[PDB]
Amino acid sequence: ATRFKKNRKKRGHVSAGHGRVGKHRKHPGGRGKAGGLHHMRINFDKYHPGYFGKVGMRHLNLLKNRTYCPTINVDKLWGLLPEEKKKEFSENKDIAPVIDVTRKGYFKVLGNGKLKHNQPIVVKARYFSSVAEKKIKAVGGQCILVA
Amino acid sequence: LSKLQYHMANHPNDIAVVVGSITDDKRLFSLKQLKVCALRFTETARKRIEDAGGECLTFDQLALKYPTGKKCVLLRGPTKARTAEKHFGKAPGKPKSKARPYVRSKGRKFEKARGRRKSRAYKK
Amino acid sequence: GRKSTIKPATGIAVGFNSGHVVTKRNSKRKELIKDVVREITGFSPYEKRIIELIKIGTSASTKRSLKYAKKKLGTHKRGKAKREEIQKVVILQRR
Amino acid sequence: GAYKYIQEIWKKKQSDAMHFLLRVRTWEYRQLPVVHRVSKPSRPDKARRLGYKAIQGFVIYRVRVRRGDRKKRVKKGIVHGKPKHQGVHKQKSTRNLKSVAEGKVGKSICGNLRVLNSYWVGQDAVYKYYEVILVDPNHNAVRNNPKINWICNPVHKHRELRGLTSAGKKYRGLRVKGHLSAKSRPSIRANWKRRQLIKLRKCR
Amino acid sequence: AVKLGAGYETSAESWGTGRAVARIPRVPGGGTHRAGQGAFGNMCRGGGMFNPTKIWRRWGRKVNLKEKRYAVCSSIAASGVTSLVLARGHRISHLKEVPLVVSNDIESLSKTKEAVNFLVSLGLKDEVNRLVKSKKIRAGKGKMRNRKYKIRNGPLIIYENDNGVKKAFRNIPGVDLCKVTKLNLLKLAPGGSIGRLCIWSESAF
Amino acid sequence: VAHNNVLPNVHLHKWWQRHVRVNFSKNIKKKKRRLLREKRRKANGGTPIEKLHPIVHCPTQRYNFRTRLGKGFTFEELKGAGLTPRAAQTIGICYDKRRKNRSEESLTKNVERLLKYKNSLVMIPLKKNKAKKGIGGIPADADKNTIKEFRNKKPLLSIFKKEKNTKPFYETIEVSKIDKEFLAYKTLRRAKLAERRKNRRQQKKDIKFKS
RNA sequence: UCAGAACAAGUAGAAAACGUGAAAGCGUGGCCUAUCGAUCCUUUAUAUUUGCAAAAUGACGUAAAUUACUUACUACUGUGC
RNA sequence: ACGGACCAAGGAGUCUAGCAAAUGUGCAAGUGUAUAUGAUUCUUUAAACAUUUUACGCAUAAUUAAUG
RNA sequence: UUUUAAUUUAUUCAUUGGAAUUUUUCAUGUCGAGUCGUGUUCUUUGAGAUUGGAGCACUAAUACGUGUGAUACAUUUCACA
RNA sequence: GAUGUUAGGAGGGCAAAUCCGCCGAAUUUAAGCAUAUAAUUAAGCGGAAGAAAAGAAAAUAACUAUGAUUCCUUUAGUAACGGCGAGUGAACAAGGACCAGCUCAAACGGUUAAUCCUUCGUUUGGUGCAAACCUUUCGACGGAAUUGUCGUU
Ligand SMILES: [Mg+2]
Ligand SMILES: [Mg+2]
Ligand SMILES: [Mg+2]
Ligand SMILES: [Mg+2]
Ligand SMILES: [Mg+2]
Ligand SMILES: [Mg+2]
Ligand SMILES: [Mg+2]
Ligand SMILES: [Mg+2]
Ligand SMILES: [Mg+2]
Ligand SMILES: [Mg+2]
Ligand SMILES: [Mg+2]
Ligand SMILES: [Mg+2]
Ligand SMILES: [Mg+2]
Ligand SMILES: [Mg+2]
Ligand SMILES: [Mg+2]
Ligand SMILES: [Mg+2]
Ligand SMILES: [Mg+2]
Ligand SMILES: [Mg+2]
Ligand SMILES: [Mg+2]
Ligand SMILES: [Mg+2]
Ligand SMILES: [Mg+2]
Ligand SMILES: [Mg+2]
Ligand SMILES: [Mg+2]
Repeated sequence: ATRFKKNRKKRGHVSAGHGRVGKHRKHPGGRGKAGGLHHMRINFDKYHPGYFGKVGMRHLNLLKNRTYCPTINVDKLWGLLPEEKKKEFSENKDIAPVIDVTRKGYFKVLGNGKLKHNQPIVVKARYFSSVAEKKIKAVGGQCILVA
Repeated sequence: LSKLQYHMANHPNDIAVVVGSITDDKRLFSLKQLKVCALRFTETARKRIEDAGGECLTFDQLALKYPTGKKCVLLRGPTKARTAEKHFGKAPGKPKSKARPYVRSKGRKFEKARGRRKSRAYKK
Repeated sequence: GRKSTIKPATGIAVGFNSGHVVTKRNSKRKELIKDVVREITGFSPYEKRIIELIKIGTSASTKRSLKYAKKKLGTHKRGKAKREEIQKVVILQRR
Repeated sequence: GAYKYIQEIWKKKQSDAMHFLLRVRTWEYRQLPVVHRVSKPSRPDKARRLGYKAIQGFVIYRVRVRRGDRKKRVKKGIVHGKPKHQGVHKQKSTRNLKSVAEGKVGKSICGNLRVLNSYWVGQDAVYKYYEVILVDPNHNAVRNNPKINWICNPVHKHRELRGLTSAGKKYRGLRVKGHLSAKSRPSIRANWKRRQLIKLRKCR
Repeated sequence: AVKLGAGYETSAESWGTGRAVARIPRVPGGGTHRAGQGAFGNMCRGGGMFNPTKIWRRWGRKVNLKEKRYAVCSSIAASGVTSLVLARGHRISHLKEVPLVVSNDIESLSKTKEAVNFLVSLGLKDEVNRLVKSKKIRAGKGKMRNRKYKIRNGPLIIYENDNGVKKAFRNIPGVDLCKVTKLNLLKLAPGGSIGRLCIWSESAF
Repeated sequence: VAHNNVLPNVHLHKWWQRHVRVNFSKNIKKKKRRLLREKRRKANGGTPIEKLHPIVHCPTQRYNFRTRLGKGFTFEELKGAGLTPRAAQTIGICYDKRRKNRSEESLTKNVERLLKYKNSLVMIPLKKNKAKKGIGGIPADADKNTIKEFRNKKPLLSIFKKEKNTKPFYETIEVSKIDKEFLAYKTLRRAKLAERRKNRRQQKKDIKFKS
């Protein structure tokens, strides 16, 4: 709200906070991104390193759909079950959960983190990372490709 | 919660106090019998604690119980793990800085050319 | 990218007929008219030229004809088609 | 069958017989006034394929249009602005010559009528000749007939002047559907406006 | 919002330097008093105001649903607590219980008079009197903009179903009515002050 | 530009003030719409404003799994139902000339839906009393009492909304039924590798077929 | 030099592979202090690295199999960009 | 050096967009109910309430010119 | 007052005409040309060996066709129109 | 083909916020400027309606696939364009509002144009105090039309 704007605090100070010698002029450094690469090079260098120049291949019609793959790490996979069910599973080493990871909105299973030892888990997903697959297997589980 | 558990690992039974919020961790499987004072428990975390047969103490309760903090443990969450903090320090541009530039987005088109690879003048 | 209509799709996201399980479910008058038109109109100058080229007989000549067709009609497909038609016409004439 | 035959004949165009006809016809047209009524379509089949019908209120007008680009209208050749905009002489119009043809008949000469469509007829190097099919929306023969009747509505005044005839549709780029034409559809201008639009939200 | 080109409808331009007059844009021409006058610019009579107000100012604010809910809950709690209610300004000294709950017979009251009587019986006679007193004509220019009277805010009757309450308490000054389902924080905490005096039906409760 | 901030990207170099629409009309507009729909409903005494739509699977690899209401039922599905397109249109059901069926299962589902709809619906006679059987698809016209009874009951709008997900995502499996030897990553990568050549052969196969 | 950015020019190394010397060593140009150049574009090198967006192009390659839309398995797969 | 004869009133860091930091607040591996719907919602009500008996954003993972 | 829902009563007799599905025969038809397209020019586009448009030159194919499948091309699939 | 003060009709001008066509700048930004930008904007010229335009796929996808247009939320400040500088910048999908499909041409019907219109009429009705309206089917006399009307899909 206007009442707690700085300008209201500078009300009777002559220069309105923008300094007496170096005035407040309109667009002194140029307009917008302006002299990046000339008089504002240094700022660009120090805060915006890779800004100028282009790189890599064009990709003329992207379609972000084609390439959509939300990921989850195996660590989080057991979290995807409710507490009580999880407890039950822990109790019965004799029976394992299948987890349709796609149903919960993730396509790739990546392999960050530990899985509970021995507790076997069946994972249904579209993509697995080598390591994630290895983790699952080591635990006595299966990775089942779905589509 | 996981972090709390880790911190409690060596000395059990004594009461972890945390001046902030404690969040739950889906990445934990098992929860030990924890006695924790905090400013806030996210609901799920609280529920988990309850299930563990633990105790969620507020600060007043803690004070009542342990006014000199006997058998307590102050803990902090990860402070400089904040995403804002990743833009601080030496500016990206200064060499050997691991500061994220403020950029619209990620992808080759955005801040990945001159001064980011030996091929386009220089690096960093 | 590619699939096959025979066989169900391998239950995989990527690769050949990758995808889900699901079981798949699948003149004379004109000729006469054309003839009439031919009788009426004959051919157009470019067509005539092409025919002549074809008659010349060799591979080089054929190539030349094709080139001409491309130049006139635009596009290699159309030109090819035209050439084929002309060849057919020539054959017919020869009979 | 007859109409099929004449379609096929007219496809040939550069073939001797057709060529001769075209030569005669264009010559004849060169002589007549720029826009003038004709009693019967010169290409009945083609007219039919568009909108033409032998109902009382339907009329054909033969119209001649100069070929070529239109010099950028400026006092003397000189243009006063930046070099990008400086050229005259290779300035091609957004409208088709067909559109122009229909425009000139529709507008001041036959303001009473409604332009339905137009077809090609002939050309020389100086002129292109079109026949434009028009209709009298007040003739009851047209008012009553439920197919066609539509043109009697007031929303169809001067279709030719709003680029709503086939030629108009062409140069607005509504003939091409798809990804090739995404940027023009409700109208190019309209689309542009939409894209510019800043929607705020009272709540925000 | 000010109309778009307010103060800028003129053709005015500045005469520039060599006339011994400030270089504010001037109205051109002659004959009028307006000729030669300072034209647009915040300083000038007939000028445009500075940053003219625009319809695209942010008028509303999104508030987090959860936050709103929390606020509502807190207001309810406040309404509960006697001291808070008292602070908020109500003459509640003669009411026994401040989570004040009343039988469903209230929801069927047909007549404002009856409602008033009921209120009096409850102990809110004083409150009612205060409400009656405190219709006064506003200070300032509100008077000119259909905000003529200023009225203090009385109890809030919360009801489960309208079989008469809406209509009967309508017309008692400062008395407001809300369905339990659709509680409005604007009514529960007028001027953002906690602890309005709420009268609940038992069903509502 | 100064200091360490995002490089500014504000597309306001055109006369943007000319086309700012502020939506002061939102809630009121919504209310108006609601009113209009109510009016429409009233006009169609008893009958539902809403039209039957088939459930369909969304395209593209990312919405693949989800299901939502398409426009219109496909000739084949109508046929299955035992229904003419025109007739269907006349009732509350949408028809889609351009939609096609690849999946038997999908087709079955939509015909099931159609059947359900048919079962649900009771037809008011065209000219009063005179109860006659329909045309092609449409059911028979019920008598008066039945109609009255139906009216007295609530008009169900459960069918016009899409069927929500079946759920699963957690399912028990016996440990002895797991196949511990099935390299899934290997399968993937191998498949990826082999794609081009399988493509090379499919084309050949196609060519062969074409003669 | 300095923002302790760049380029440039150096100093110190490491991994290769060599030269010289009997060797220890010395050699990443000139005994040392100058002799020089971003983005974009072009250009020609490099590569069991990729792409051209529904696919394919070395190659029906190698095995089987039967005439057919057959089943496996291959680091090497058109021009142009 | 310039401006100021006097007096009264008017008279100049504002508003939006998007980003950031700071701080408050909520909830927290989530968060924001976006359009839109619904209500026994209808002076105020253009707010408030509600969210159907896996929407999208940002975040939760990075990195590569790229197949990945 | 405006209209538009529900509710109330239709029942006899005439016959021209049409419609939908359903069998079973036979028909494999027709499907928009100075138009599409290519070249070239200018414009316009985010459209990139040209997105649309236009001028000019050249000027097609018949559904097994021709047009899209965002890199110019050829040889050919496939999908969609 | 001209010609008619022939009989009957139509257009013209005003108004414009939204709308549709053309036509078309420059200030401005780039700290200069020339391509770019401003902007397919302002002005100019023409044309409609209560909305206009668009619209029933020579569409998108590469899926388990969707299915006219429009609009909103988004995709996305993304793909892309650009003295690759300044800056510009969509589309598909997804979620909604709303949802409506169609008829010419061509094919077919010659044991017959079945069509269509002008003028003149004729006689049942309905509301109105009148004024007017509303419909009802029936012929004539004209023409139009085989260079193609109507039905069938
Ligand atoms: Mg000071
Ligand atoms: Mg000053
Ligand atoms: Mg100075
Ligand atoms: Mg121009
Ligand atoms: Mg004023
Ligand atoms: Mg005052
Ligand atoms: Mg002096
Ligand atoms: Mg001075
Ligand atoms: Mg003085
Ligand atoms: Mg003065
Ligand atoms: Mg903050
Ligand atoms: Mg066609
Ligand atoms: Mg441009
Ligand atoms: Mg595509
Ligand atoms: Mg006019
Ligand atoms: Mg400048
Ligand atoms: Mg300047
Ligand atoms: Mg200058
Ligand atoms: Mg204008
Ligand atoms: Mg329209
Ligand atoms: Mg949009
Ligand atoms: Mg984004
Ligand atoms: Mg632009």
